[PDB]
Amino acid sequence: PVLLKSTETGQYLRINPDGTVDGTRDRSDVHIQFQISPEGNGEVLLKSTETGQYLRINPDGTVDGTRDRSDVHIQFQISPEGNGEVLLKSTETGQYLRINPDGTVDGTRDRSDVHIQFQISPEG
Ligand SMILES: [Cl-]
Ligand SMILES: [Cl-]
Repeated sequence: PVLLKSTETGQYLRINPDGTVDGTRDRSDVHIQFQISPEGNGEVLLKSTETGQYLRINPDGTVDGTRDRSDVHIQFQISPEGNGEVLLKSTETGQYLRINPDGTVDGTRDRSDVHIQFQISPEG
């Protein structure tokens, strides 16, 4: 599995079993572990290792988890930003995943937002 960490706030993305999505600095939470899987030839899905939920960015900017494999809002593109940083963009809405300093997670189209930079690291 990999971890998805906001460079700016040092918080890790987490999908909770209740479907909500937030950020935590608790490195010991098993819920911060993800699998990145191919979707077709150009995209990826971001899936919770422990719960099996996929990350979704909804049209309204909210971010949650779903097990509906048919949902068009679970497909992402990972774009290198440098250095070693990436952005995570939902293909359907053009929104980038953001972890806010208060721990909430949402989407934004503002490419210059500092809170949309991630680093992907192997867990262990
Ligand atoms: Cl929960
Ligand atoms: Cl905030």
